[PDB]
Amino acid sequence: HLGPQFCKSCWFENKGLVECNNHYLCLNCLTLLLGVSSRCPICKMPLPT
Amino acid sequence: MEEDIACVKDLVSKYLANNERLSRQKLAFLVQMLLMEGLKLLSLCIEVDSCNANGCEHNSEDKSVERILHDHGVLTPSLCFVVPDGYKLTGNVLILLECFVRSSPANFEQKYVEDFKKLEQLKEDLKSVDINLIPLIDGRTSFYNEQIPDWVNDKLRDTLFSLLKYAQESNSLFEESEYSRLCESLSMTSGESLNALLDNRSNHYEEVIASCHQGINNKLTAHEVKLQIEEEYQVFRNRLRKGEIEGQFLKVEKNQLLNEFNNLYADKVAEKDSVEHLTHQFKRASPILRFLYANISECQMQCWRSFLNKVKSMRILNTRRKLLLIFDALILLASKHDQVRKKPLRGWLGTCFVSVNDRLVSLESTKKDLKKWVERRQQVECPSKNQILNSIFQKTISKATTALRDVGISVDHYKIDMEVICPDGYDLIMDFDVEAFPYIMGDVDLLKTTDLERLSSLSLALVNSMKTSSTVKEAYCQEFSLGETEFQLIYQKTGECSKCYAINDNRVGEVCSFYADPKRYFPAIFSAEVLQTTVSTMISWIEDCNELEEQLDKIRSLTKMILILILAHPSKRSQKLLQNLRYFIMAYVSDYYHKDLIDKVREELITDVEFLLYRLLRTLMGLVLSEDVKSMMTNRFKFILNISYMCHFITKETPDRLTDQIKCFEKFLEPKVKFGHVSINPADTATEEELDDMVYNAKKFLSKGGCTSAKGPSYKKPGVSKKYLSLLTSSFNNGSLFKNKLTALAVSQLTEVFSRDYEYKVQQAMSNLVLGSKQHDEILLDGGASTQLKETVEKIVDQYREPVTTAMLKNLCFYSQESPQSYNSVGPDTGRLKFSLSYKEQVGGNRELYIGDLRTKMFTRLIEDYFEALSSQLSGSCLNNEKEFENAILSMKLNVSMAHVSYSMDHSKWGPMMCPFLFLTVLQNLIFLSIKGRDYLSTLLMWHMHKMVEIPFNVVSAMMKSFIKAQLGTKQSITEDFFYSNFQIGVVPSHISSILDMGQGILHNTSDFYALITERFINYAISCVCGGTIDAYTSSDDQISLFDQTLTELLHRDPEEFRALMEFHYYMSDQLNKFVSPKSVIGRFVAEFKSRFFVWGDEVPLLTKFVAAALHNIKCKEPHQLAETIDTIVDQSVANGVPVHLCNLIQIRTLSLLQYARYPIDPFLLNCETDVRDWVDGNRSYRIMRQIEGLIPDACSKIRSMLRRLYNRLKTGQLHEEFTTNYLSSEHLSSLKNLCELLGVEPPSESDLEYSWLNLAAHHPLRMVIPTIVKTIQSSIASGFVGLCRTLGSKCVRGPNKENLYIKSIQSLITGTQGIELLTNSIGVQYWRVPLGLRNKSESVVSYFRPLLWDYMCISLSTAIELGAWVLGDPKNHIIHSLRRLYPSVFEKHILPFMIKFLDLCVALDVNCEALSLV
Ligand SMILES: [Mn+2]
Ligand SMILES: [Zn+2]
Ligand SMILES: [Zn+2]
Repeated sequence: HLGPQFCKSCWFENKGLVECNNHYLCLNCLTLLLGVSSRCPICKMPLPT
Repeated sequence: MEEDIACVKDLVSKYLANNERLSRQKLAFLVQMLLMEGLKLLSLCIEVDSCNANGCEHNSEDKSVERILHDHGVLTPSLCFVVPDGYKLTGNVLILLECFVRSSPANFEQKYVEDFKKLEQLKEDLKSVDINLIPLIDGRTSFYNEQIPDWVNDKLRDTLFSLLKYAQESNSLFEESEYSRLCESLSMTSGESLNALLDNRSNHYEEVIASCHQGINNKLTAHEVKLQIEEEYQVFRNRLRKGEIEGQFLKVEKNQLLNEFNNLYADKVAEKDSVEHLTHQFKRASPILRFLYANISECQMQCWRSFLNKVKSMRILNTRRKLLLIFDALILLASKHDQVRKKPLRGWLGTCFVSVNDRLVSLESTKKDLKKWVERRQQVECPSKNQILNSIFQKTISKATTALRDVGISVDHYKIDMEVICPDGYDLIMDFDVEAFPYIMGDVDLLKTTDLERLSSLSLALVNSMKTSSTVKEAYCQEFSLGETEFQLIYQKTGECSKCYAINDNRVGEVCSFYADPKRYFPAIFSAEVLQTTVSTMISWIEDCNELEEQLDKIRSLTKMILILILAHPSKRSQKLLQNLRYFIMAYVSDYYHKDLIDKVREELITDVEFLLYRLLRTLMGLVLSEDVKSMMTNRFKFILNISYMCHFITKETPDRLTDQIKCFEKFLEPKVKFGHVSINPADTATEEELDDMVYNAKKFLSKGGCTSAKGPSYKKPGVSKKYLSLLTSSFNNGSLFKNKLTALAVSQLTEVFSRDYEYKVQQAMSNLVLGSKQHDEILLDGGASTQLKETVEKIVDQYREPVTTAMLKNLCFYSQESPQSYNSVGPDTGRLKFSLSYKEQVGGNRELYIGDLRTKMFTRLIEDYFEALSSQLSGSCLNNEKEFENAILSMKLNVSMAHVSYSMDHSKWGPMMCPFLFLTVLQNLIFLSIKGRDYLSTLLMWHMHKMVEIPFNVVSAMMKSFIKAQLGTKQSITEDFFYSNFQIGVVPSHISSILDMGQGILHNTSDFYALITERFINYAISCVCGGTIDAYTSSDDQISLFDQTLTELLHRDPEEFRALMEFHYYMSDQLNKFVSPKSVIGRFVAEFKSRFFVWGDEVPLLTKFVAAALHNIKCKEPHQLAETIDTIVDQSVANGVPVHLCNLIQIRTLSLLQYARYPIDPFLLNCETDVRDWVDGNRSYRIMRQIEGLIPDACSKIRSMLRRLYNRLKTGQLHEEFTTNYLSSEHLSSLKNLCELLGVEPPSESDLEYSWLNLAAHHPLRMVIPTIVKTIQSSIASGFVGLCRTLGSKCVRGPNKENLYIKSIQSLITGTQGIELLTNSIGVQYWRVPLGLRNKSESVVSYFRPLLWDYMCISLSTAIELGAWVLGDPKNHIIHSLRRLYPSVFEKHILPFMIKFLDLCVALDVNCEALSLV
């Protein structure tokens, strides 16, 4: 299925992750990357809410 | 017995060459042993064929060089006695001949290099007598000739061999040695083991073998090894938890790493600097940096200068200085007449002007010398002081026009406008007369390419100054142009060495002065746009960061400053700093690192510029790796990795080779003196004492007291333990692992003056004279040939000590005396594998190289192939097989994709710390279940143990000079003390045999096998002690270890036990000779292997690496080969990470470099309009086809339709491949219309058919000092580029009559036609459009032109064969068999000198259609 349980942006947070279209993000990275665009900068797909 | 004798006498009387000489040998033989004279007549036939083939006079009377020199009246002193086979005298030019025939390639190459040595000695000797000789070597590997038929000679040799079956010849004569060499000379061995040797091994072999067997068990059970491993691990963990063993692995803390990097160089760097102060200080740091950002505000003289430069190479007259003076007067008048009309002073600096040969001559000196010359000419006799100069100027211009007309320069092309010769020239020449930084330091923003453009202009000026011939104010100068101004770079020193340049202007005088090295500023010669664009790309990587947006501009300025700083100041210290930065950033994002990391990252920096670079790097990291970023670490890591790999922009060559050679010798010698085996003068004839020392050191090497001792393991100490070696051997045995005198007097007087030009004289005297008393032999004979010798040496030593039948006639014809006949425990009775040490350039640090003769080469090759066969039986290593390496890449991607732990290890001092004795020991204890072969490997490794290494002459000469200076006129190093102690007793180190030296390369596969088995055993021990599997991949220098899920969860839940296991791994590896280097890293995200980095299963681009590789690789070969090289490099780069824009810019930069060299760019060179599809699934031919389609957009469509129909009818239609091979050999221009009419497609009209391209290599290839398919299967970068620019201006192109001429002559003859238009598209593709009227009519220059449509069809068909038939759509092995079948003569000549399927078109479309190689 999906990959490991980590945030692919900061590489170190592993608690309280929300699922992307195919992987996980931490809340801090989510609220930090929501301000640039709605597309996942890694998946090239829109981020859910 | 006389039956065969009379038979061969009849044979020689019937079949023999009776030209004028061999009848004498026949009558001298028939009165006389059969085999000897048979070989003698054969070799004499070879010799007469050699002297008649090389046009040399046969030397039959055994006359040496002294006889030849006495018969001509040349009196020479006592020199070397050598007799040639042929000689040729032409004035001061002698041609010498030496011939020999050898069956074994080893003996052949040995005699080749021996003849080379004797001939270079003879040339050096006769040079001291001013006699120029040219050598010639006739080495014939076969016995064939042109006097006796082949089968007749074979029958003769077979009769000799059948008469060798008797015993009377063997017992009466033919002693063992000479008879053996005679039998091997007539044999056909051509040496896979060659075991037919005389084994007389002494007891020392058994001593060494028993040394590898005592104490070691190697026959344990698979259960006891596990118990011993468990107990050792328990004791180790206990002693670590107590504290007697120091920890070697520390947890990573980003804050602590950043603080330790910032505090680096705290004793010389003040503190953290702001970006503004950095930009302020950068723009005024160095003179070259001051020149940048300084806000600095036809051509009749240039035409005359270039014209006189063109006629200067031909040596029109033996009046060198007078020619210079006349050309100076002419350029003076030209500049006067050009400056009066409309132009200002362009080539002036103030009381001095740039004359021919791009040199600055002061106007006052010109006036003075011309005045003296004209008055001296006027003393002899009326002309009124001006008719003389006018007449001589007419003579010079007439001679120049004649010397340029016979080659066809067509002087009118230079736009000289030859009216400047005035009758009032003398008067016009005599009446002619013309914090410390002058400008404002710092005005230009760091966003425009003005700084890069000025840097490119300066670098081009430097590299053009590098090539000044400097024949005979004397300061030379180059000129470099700019916008509203143009400047002059002045310099006095010549050559390719580093010198002191001065940037000057006419309006302000001197502007800058700096000591620079010319050959290093290459990657910035024309890199105007590619550098800015790659910096823009690197910034766009981290542009979408959302946390550095308020500072990204500062980041960009910083990066550009770093780039300009490393390009304007290429220093090896900067390269080392950037590589250590790479190591740091690699170890930054990991989980554990080595305690000695910071001591390795820190590198000694001087000159105050490297400190600025370090401050820039520190600020850049503080900006990108600030505490509050926590977003897209991948992009930032890639950015920093590229900033570190930016080191490639600097040239990898060494500034001065003496210092790097001393450094290499230091790295070579330090561990040996640290260990205690430095035996000097190995004394090939083995003595007992060296053997005693050898066996004692071998015994000491095996102690390596483990952790069970009192003190404990001494890390970084060479030695292997007996217990662990026994464990390894036992685990491998069972199924567990795999499952002049005046000069000398002047030097002495200069030394005396210095005590109470001369310095160089004293240095040369000490380097060439003191070494004579320690002659220990290339450089020794070189110094002896430059000098009576005995008396001078004795006087110098006193003055320095005061202040303190196997004959000869058959040896050159039948057999050789160079082959080993016996062998003992030291070597094959001829040499104990003597090597020579050299250095190989690399990016960070130079590597070592052991070069040996052919016998050593084949011995090491035998051992290498044996161990490679052994390793191929396994499936763990990845060194030279692409399949296992690809499998390793796949496994690494799979493991990293699941966030597993990865241990990237490098091993410090892998070369000097390994040992052949270790390999011998680990070999003698294995079983190798299925004696011949094994004893051979054993004795070969024993030979490797007794190894000689020749100390280079440069380093020993430097140490001798330093010793002399210290004895006559301070923290001496280890090697310095060693050399001084050796000199204090009289002996000089020539070879140092030791135990602890594995050759860097000569033992590659065996080292790989040893590393493989050892790492497999270590991983097995770890798995049995913890409960987790470990995969390993090695490359004989550094390796990767991939852990399973158990170790990952263990690290996640227990750091202490994990670090305990890691330190136990370190301890077991150090018990072997596997010293783990501090660069090692244990990281769960990034993985390094063979300079390949993996972050999330993907691969990092490493953009700057490929960009610098493309900007660097420019050789001096033929231009099409250069285009091929650049295309391969850009293909690789686009394949890995590089986008299309940078690669297009690199291609355009290469084309511009080629334009500067004045070359007729042809469309078959490069395609710089890429839209990236032809790099993923396209070859070079498809790219050239796309370029041509872009050139002529109409005919390409018709030809593509024709070829599409033809390919469709070929692949699955009527068979036509049988007649096309001959159809493609007729007239091409007619054949196109013929085939278009045959297929039904409308042929191209006359307009779109006359297009042709200029092929200078139509008759012969360019003389870059028959098809190309039959030939392909057979210094520095700046020097190469300047040589390319120099040849492409000289007589490079050849004519049909085998005559040389200039390209400018070809353009001139083209300009003498009324048909062509010379139209190019956008960047100078320069394709012609000659009409077909003059097409090959009267053998004119149209012969060089070649039609474009035919070659377009060739290339399109080639691509259709190679990669599918979709290429024809609208743009929206057995080859040698076919070569021999179609071209028999071409298959005979220039093919194999030392060595149905639908492919006949692939070989037929290039042997006639001279476009590319196509294969
Ligand atoms: Mn490595
Ligand atoms: Zn995160
Ligand atoms: Zn995502």
